[PDB]
Amino acid sequence: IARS
Amino acid sequence: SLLEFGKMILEETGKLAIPSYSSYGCYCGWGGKGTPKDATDRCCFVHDCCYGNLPDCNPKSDRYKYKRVNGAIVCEKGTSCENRICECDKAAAICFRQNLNTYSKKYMLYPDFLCKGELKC
Repeated sequence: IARS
Repeated sequence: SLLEFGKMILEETGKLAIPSYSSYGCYCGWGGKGTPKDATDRCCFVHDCCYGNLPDCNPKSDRYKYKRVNGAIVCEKGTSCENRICECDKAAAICFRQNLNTYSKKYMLYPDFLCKGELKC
């Protein structure tokens, strides 16, 4: 999972 | 959750969240500094701020439910965190759709060092  | 946001992005734009919006500009997927590169990147800036409004929620993993009422996204009632995460995601997906016209592939894999300066939410 990549952030935001 | 991130996977749900990704599905929402694909539904709205026809682009796969990865790789179209996972490394775009300064704020889309991993990013916290710089002047957003364009309107799409500003969608991510605002989305990051929106998640920032929920320090005691876990937007990347917590799942929410939503439906479509003739195209329109309608966030269904879950926990307070889920509702707020869904509203953030819905706004970003709509924003991506609104700015597809200026989306530029040159901002994919945008280098970190070109993103400097802190912009207040």
